[PDB]
Amino acid sequence: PKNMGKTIKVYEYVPLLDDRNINDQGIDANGAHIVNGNLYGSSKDIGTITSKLPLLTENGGRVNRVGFTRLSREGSIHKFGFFYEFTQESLDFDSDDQLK
Amino acid sequence: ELKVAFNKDTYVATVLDASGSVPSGSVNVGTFFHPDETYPDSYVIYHGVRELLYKRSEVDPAQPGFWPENITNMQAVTIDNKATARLVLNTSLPRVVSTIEGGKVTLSVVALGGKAPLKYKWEFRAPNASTWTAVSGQTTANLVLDNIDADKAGEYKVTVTDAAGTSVDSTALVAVGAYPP
Repeated sequence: PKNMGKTIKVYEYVPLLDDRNINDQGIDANGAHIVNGNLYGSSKDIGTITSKLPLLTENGGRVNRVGFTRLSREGSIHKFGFFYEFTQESLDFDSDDQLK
Repeated sequence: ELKVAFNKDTYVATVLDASGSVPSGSVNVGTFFHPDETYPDSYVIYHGVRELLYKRSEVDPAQPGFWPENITNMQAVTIDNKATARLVLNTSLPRVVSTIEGGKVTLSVVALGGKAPLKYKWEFRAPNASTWTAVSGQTTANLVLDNIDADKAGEYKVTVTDAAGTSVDSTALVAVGAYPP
């Protein structure tokens, strides 16, 4: 859009289970605070999945809390352009009637 | 400073360097900065030569004049650049780069112009400080930080100076988020 500027910006939104989701809002399944904000990230190891897996109980309190993270990008537009010139005779007294 | 000298007959406004040599048949018509200080881009040598020709006379390039007798017909004048070009940084560093610990950020710059020997030097400012620390090693056009940690975040600046001393500068902020230590 015009009157906005010359650069653009967006909002990349990381998923909950991603190693880039680096946040401090995290409560482990036992209700204690944990350093990692996500659940387990992009890990594959089955041990680290069966642990930190969100498990609720009959009396569920603040025992599973996760955070989120937002990133950004940018890109600027640049001006390009060339041109050419021609005289009147070069169009009138020319073999081609379609030179233009 | 670009010294322009204009010829009466061939209509050739040779834009030599500041310490140049006005050719035969040409007369000095003025001097302007190509990297114009207040507006670096959006101004081109073609614009500098025009305003200098807007104070001359059509009858004689010397003995300056104005609008009724100035040389406004820029179509007939040929600008034969014989001076060193700007040190245009074609691709500057990304303004902000986001990475996680263990990643890798390869900062890059491409320079075109100036004298033949181009010198590349990088600099690093602490993420909260004000003085610019000097990055050891480097001396290249692409800095590669590998296994980047939370200590290496901050602002990285490169300064490309040629054999003359016309340095162009570009900065980049590297924010590497991580769990707190």
